[PDB]
Amino acid sequence: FAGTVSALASIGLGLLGKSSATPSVIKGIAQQAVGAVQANPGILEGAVKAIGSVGARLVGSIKARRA
Amino acid sequence: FAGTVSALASIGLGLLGKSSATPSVIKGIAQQAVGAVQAN
Amino acid sequence: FAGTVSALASIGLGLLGKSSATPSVIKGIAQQAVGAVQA
Amino acid sequence: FAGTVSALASIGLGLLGKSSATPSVIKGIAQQAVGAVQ
Amino acid sequence: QATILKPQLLPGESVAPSGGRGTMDPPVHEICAQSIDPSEGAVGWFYKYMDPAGAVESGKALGEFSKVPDGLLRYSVDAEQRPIVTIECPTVSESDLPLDGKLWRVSFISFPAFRLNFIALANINNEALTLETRNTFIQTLNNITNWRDLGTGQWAQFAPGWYYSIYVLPNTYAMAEIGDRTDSVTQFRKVYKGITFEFNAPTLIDQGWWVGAHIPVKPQSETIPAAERFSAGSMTVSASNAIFQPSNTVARIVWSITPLPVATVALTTGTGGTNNTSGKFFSVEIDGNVNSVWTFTAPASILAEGEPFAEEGDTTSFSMTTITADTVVYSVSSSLTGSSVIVRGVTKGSGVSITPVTVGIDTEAVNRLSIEMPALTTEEVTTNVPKYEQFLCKESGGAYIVHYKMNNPVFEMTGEENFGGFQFHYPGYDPENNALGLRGIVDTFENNFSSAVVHFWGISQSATIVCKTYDGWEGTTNAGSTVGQFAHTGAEEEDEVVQLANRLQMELTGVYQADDN
Amino acid sequence: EQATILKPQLLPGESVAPSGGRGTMDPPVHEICAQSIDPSEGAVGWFYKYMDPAGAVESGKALGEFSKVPDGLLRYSVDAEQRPIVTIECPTVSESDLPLDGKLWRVSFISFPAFRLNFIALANINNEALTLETRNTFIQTLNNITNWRDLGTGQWAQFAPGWYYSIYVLPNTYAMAEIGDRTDSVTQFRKVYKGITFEFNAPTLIDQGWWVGAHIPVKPQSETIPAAERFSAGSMTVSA
Amino acid sequence: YPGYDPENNALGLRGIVDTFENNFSSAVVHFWGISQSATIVCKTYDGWEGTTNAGSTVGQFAHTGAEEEDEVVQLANRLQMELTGVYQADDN
Amino acid sequence: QSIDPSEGAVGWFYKYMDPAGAVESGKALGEFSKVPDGLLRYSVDAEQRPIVTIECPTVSESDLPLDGKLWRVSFISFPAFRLNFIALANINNEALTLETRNTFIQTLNNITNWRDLGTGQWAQFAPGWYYSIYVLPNTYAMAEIGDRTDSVTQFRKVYKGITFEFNAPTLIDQGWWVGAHIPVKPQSETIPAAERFSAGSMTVSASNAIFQPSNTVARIVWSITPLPVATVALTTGTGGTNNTSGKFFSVEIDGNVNSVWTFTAPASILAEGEPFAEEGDTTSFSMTTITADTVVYSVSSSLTGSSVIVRGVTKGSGVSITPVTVGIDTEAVNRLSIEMPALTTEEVTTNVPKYEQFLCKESGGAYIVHYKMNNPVFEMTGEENFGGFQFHYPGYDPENNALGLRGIVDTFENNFSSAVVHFWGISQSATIVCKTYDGWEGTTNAGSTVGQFAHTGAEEEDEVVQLANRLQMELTGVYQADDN
Amino acid sequence: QSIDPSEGAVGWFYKYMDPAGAVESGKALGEFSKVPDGLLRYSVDAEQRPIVTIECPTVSESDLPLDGKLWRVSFISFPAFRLNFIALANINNEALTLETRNTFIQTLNNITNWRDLGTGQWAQFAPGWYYSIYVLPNTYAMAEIGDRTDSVTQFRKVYKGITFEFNAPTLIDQGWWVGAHIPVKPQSETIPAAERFSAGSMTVSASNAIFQPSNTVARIVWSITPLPVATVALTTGTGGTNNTSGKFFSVEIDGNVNSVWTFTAPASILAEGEPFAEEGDTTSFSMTTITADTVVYSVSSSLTGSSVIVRGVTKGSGVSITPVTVGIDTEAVNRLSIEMPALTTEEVTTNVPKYEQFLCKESGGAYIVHYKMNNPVFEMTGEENFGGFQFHYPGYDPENNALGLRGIVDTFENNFSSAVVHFWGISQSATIVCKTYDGWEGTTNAGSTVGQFAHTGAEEEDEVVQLANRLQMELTGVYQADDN
RNA sequence: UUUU
Ligand SMILES: [Ca+2]
Repeated sequence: FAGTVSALASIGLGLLGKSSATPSVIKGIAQQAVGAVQANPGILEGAVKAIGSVGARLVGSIKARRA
Repeated sequence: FAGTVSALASIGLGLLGKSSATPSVIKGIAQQAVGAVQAN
Repeated sequence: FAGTVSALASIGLGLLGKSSATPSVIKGIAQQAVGAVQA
Repeated sequence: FAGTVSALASIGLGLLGKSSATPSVIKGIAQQAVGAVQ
Repeated sequence: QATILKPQLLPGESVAPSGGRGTMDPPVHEICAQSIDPSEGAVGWFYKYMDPAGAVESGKALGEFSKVPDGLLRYSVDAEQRPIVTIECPTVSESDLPLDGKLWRVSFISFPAFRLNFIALANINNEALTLETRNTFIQTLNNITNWRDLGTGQWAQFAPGWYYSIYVLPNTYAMAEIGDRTDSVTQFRKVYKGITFEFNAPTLIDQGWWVGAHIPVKPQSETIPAAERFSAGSMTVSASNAIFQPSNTVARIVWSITPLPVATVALTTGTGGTNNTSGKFFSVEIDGNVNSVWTFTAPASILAEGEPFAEEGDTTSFSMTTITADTVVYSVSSSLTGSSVIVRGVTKGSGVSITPVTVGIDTEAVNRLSIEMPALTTEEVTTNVPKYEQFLCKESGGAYIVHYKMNNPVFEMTGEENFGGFQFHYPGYDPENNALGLRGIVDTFENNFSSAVVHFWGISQSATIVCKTYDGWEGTTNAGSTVGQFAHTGAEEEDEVVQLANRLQMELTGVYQADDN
Repeated sequence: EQATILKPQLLPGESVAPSGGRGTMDPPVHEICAQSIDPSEGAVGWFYKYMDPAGAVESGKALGEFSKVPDGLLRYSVDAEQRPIVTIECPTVSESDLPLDGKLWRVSFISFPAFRLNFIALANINNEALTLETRNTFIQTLNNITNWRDLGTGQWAQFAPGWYYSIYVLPNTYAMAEIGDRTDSVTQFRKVYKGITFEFNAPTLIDQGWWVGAHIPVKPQSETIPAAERFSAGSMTVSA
Repeated sequence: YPGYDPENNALGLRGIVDTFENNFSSAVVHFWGISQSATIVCKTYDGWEGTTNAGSTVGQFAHTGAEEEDEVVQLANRLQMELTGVYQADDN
Repeated sequence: QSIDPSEGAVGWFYKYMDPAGAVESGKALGEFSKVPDGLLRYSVDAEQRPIVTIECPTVSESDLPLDGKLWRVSFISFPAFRLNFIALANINNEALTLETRNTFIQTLNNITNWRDLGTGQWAQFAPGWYYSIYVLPNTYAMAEIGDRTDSVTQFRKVYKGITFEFNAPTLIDQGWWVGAHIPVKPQSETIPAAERFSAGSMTVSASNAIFQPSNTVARIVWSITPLPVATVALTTGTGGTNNTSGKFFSVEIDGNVNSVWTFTAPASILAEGEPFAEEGDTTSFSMTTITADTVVYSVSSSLTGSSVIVRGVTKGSGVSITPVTVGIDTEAVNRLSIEMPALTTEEVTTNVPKYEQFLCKESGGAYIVHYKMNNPVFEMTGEENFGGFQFHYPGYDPENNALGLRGIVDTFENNFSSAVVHFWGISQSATIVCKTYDGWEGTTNAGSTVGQFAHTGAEEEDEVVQLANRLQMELTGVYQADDN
Repeated sequence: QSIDPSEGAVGWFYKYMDPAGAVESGKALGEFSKVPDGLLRYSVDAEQRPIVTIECPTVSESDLPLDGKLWRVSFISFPAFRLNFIALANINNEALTLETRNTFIQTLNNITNWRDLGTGQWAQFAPGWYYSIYVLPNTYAMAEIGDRTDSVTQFRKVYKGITFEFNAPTLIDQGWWVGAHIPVKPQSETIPAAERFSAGSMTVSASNAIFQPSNTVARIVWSITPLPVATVALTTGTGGTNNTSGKFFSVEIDGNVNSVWTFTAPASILAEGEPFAEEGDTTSFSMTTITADTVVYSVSSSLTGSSVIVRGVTKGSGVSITPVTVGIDTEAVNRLSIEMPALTTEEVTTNVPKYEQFLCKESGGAYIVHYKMNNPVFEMTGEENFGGFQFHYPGYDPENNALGLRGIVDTFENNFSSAVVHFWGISQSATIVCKTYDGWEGTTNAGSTVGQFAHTGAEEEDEVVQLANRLQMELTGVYQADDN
């Protein structure tokens, strides 16, 4: 995910946004941002695909448009 | 008591004394001390 | 006293947690940990 | 005083910011930053 | 959100009609939040320091991101060099089949160094590195003489199935180390450094996997003495093989000499095939057959094996008696009558043959930097590092690496202190094989940042690696600095963030996939 | 009013791989919304600089990347100010004593919008009228300078009796070597503005002195020094 | 120069080397009656922008060009011309 | 927010604070050896607690003679990677005079294959003086590229706690001591790497061999820096040859004057502008005169034309250096110019106000807690300052320094204060037990064993660390042993 | 009650800010030389306030002439332990040719016994240029090896800040300046330690003598790198000698070509690969020639068959060096490669943005205030980086650098801006009073006097410091004197 | 016609 990193860090910074930056809180916020603790759908992963099927699929489809 | 530079301290040190002590806040005072401002 | 230092810290660390972490608070704590009992 | 130029530079610039910026309109400004119509 | 503007005159300052300063701290467009207000530079930096390559194409980059937001420097210049190199197999391994299922190994060492980007060495054959294999490698990077004449990113054989190249950073490297025109800045910090090792492979044979891991390294200034009348030196003859021509016939030794001045080596007696440096010290790139003989006028007096060999006006002639398909014997000859010839046994693609020379030349003292070569082992890294990641090149379209303030908890200002001739030590490695004089890489090493390596393994000759690097350095310019004209106020301290970053980083593995780029 | 624009790193419709695309991001444009326009500080800043390159800075009008002429001409560009400050002094005849009620000098400056070079000094100790000969002797000189960098130190240089000149360069640009071994410069360039304040460093009272200034354009029409091989003709000068 | 023999000119590539802003006005500022003991501090401000290529030790400091503000530029132009380029060293 | 810190960060706390008591008070929680500065992405934290039994140089371990005699013994603790600390003792409770002092120093810097004293065992160095070194097992174990080799890219002592328990029969449970911390940074004085030849020095210390006719015999340890370890064996006479594990050339021998030791030169040698041996000569070293006080020696070789060599060395104090040149090659390896922490009970008071001192009877010894004194943060101490430190000190004349890679070679914590503890009125019938809770945290680069233990650097526990060095600050790094 | 820093912090804050107004404004209170970072168990803080009236080189501090002539004077303050700053000068109003500056530097890189220069006395390195070294007394006062021999382990500049008052009569205030802080850091290029023969070199800087025959009589500063100091004295000719105090050989002397001074070798010396003279042999020095820009010097050795020396030296230019080789032993000492803070008005103004120039008349002088400019936090320079200040700069080639322990011998305060103040077109007849309020915090290892007022480190007061640090990165550090 |  292009910049999954900054995106990750982005969220954490986000929280820091409101959260009075107490090294104590920051900790939590950090821990959180990674997804280690206190997380909700504020999470995401591998959206891309292994060519195996990416390839295989478009091979399956070319003519199988009957449906 | 000629120090300008010095005044530019006690001014911010002045604030700091009753300032929330946030280092973020510190930035605030530290710029105020220089006598900075929010333009427009 | 079974590691006076140790306890002497427990006290300082004890106060700490069960109290805001004001970078300035701390001092008074570290200072209370031994000498000046902070108010 | 120091920045005498940047003075008009402001009057000028500033004025522009409000006026209907136009070569003509403009010139007039650059002229007001100093001159008087007699 | 809002903009800030500091005055030229500090509350009360009473300047004349032309006094004051000449600068005007570019305005503060710090963004706002319920608890903090980092400036776009502070912010951009955060992301850049975190996900350099991404945060940019991520759109999250901005402001003075190449400056560190710890309001330390009163003034500082800064920037980012995004050199993109395409590493690819060295041997044009000729195959007859329609499918030369060949594979090669390759690894990169990243050094948060001022002028240096990273190092890289591959093995045409996917064979791993041997101790002595490794060693030669090492001792080579220490013996590299006029190293600057290598930044071209050009490949270089040091071992049999092994080559290696070094990549500078376009500009900082573009800042010379001579007393005449260009000299570095008073100091700096690696504000953040990342590299993506794009797995450019034919989506046909995308085989391969790679392991990345950050390793911190601090240099040790094991300094060279400042000589006067005479100076100690080392004559180097690293025998090698003609990438194309018959081993048992032709050799390709590199012949340099530690403190002796660069002097044009023209092949006179032999067949031909030379390529001399331009560096300050004398070195040569030459391939040829036995009978062949190169020549040059010795810039200064030269001793050896006790007895004097040459004098300023003398003419040294280097040749090779024997050329086994793997060993090489050579001869060095002085005009100066009464001198005797020098001969020595080497082994192309192997260690160098040293020749404790002495050069009648005043010798500026300069430190050599004893730096532990980071785990280069196929599987050492895998061990001494838990925060290492690794996937197949196929999956992770390459490797993403993000360095970080590793050594110091805070951002010191690596300055001239640790600057000098990189000389890598390692376990099992013998230094006796280390060349004398000021040779090897030469650069100011950001002692704060995390050094780091990444080895690729089991890929295809066809697969090449596009290394998109994003180096962010910031430092203070002094004089003659061709950059001082870019320095402004140093980033403001917004530790609020900074810390967070530090946590993330720590909390994180400086390695990721070129798909998370 | 304030505003901050952000040019996406991509183009509308571009599908971009992670790894690749554009490597550089665009520094955010900050505009000062006005009832008629909304330039970016890199404009105003410039504007002002271009207009009063010193008082604009002393004043507090030098905003952003002001060293960039706002005329959407370049896609990418390098901007930078240079504020060298040399204190051109009277030259030296000798510790030949000096009475206040006595000696003084004439010194002139010629400033050219030359990339590296800053300005050319010239002064006459005993205070002289530029005689024709004096002039030529001068010009001929500037011209016949061999390793012009040799005096880039901004050091005085005699030529005519009692006549000295000197060259001051843009310390950072001069710093960028030409045709050197592996050294060279930029592609194009263009002064974005340039002013000079010859502060009158004079005793409060011996404030004696008068100066004149004027802008006069000058364009370099080039003449060539032909290349050659076996031997390249030239000449050896020797001034006294 | 008006009244100068190009005979005194040196042959080869000598003289001050450099690129000339084929755009800006050059100036001259003569001073007379300056007590030997008096000197002149020449505080300059040379701004400039170019396009780096290779080996440039500046390419890093490079990035996006300035946007077109002729809306403003114009003023500046017709403004300069409006006045001299010469002022008092107490108006900077 | 409660200011909740990892239970392991707490461990570190007390450990740092009270490295000994923390263990005893069970307050030793989690991987307390990692510094909670949230710095390292990963790291290995270790803590060795090596215990040393310090006996009075002459006194037995077996039988305890209740002499009612005393002895001054001091220890210098350095935040060195493997080096635990150094200890020196006077069998007469005597004061450390200059020469004695300087000799002491002198020795430490000319300790050739320092690894030869890895064994806690003493080593006379002056008329009534002995000294020895205490390595940190596990680290000292880290053989510097041998057969078994692992390595660390950098480290930083997470704390050091030594407690010199006053092990003395209550009978003559007497004497006192003074402890104090003195921070010292080292400077890298370099030992130029050379090729065909390498300059060096042939040292030869001399001093009576406990249990041998004072005037007759003499135990001496002569070495030759660049000269590769040579196996010396007595050639002719009264026995007494202890060789070195070392990489260079050094050997400790003792015997009649006429006694002779000899070994083959593993490389060409030069002395006094002259040649001495070929990489195959049979070098012969013996003594000319032996005085309970002085001693004359002389070495020669099978080198045809090889002149002889002769110099004197007043027994017990200093070495007879011999400017030498060896036929082998040197490495860049540099020494570490290190200020020597106030060795006199005098200065310690006159210099360290946050020093303490109690009687060994009440204060069951002395317990010191080292702390980051150098810089306000836990910077990483890597390669940058590693090398054979040679201590310098006022009075000490560099002249006396060897020339090769000598001294205790190791890394120095660019942060932690070094500390020294002087015991004075101790009774020979007493032994100082040394509990040493010292724990560092570093990073691995190459190795086969340590790696598997590296995890993540302790999270940034800013709040704790904060107060941590806050306390250590306002606190004497010295303490009553019994307070551990 | 947000925070309550103790006076020692405030007083500090204000000082590390306006070290003049601090005091002046009575704002400096408490033990302010200690940085309230709370990093030390104990520490000795101190503030040296030297007030040196840097008068023009060729001027009478007495009957100053209301000349109306000029002179350049650049000050390059370095955050060094016992080194305030260097003063560059130029009676003739002339720019700094590469020749010139290159000559300058080399002079400072080859200053035999820099101590001999502590007087800050003026020294002519170039026809119209002089330099001199002003020191922070009290520290310098503590004799290096000393008599009571006080030795400081590590220290750290707590606040430099010095004002360069523009002492000038309204008659002649013609003056203008510009300061700017440029950080600098020393790279320990080590001088090796050798045994019987250690190499070195013989320097000879020639120049004319004040009020002396600019072609009939010339003064040189002959010295020898590792050579033990020895006393010289004219033997035959026009008098004129000034011996050294240092431990190495150097001397200043005036005289004609007929004049000959001599001294006795303190030890063997080889020259041009030839035994020039041994212990005894009495060496002589004279001038085959003497002009206004050149001088042929020649040293005659008492040794038999000892070929003598002959050398051409353009007085006012560099130092003509003759490699040497003395039979003395040498301790390896550290030379410190150090960039030289932009020496040119422009060089400074274009590369440094936070500079600040002024007309002396309006700005009653100059007031620079350094600050921890490297380490974001106050680390602790110690042994860490101490040695022989040997500088380089763009242009300068070390081809003319001394092989011996030369230059300014001190410890550079690792983290802290070193600044530069250039005063251009100052009235001959005017001087620069330089009151520096420099302060440092250090630790004592051995001494008899300093370790008395050694107390506890400052109480860790972040916010305070925090702010202090903000204001710094924030400011110029260069202000109108009227602001101290 | 739509999955990825
Ligand atoms: Ca450091």
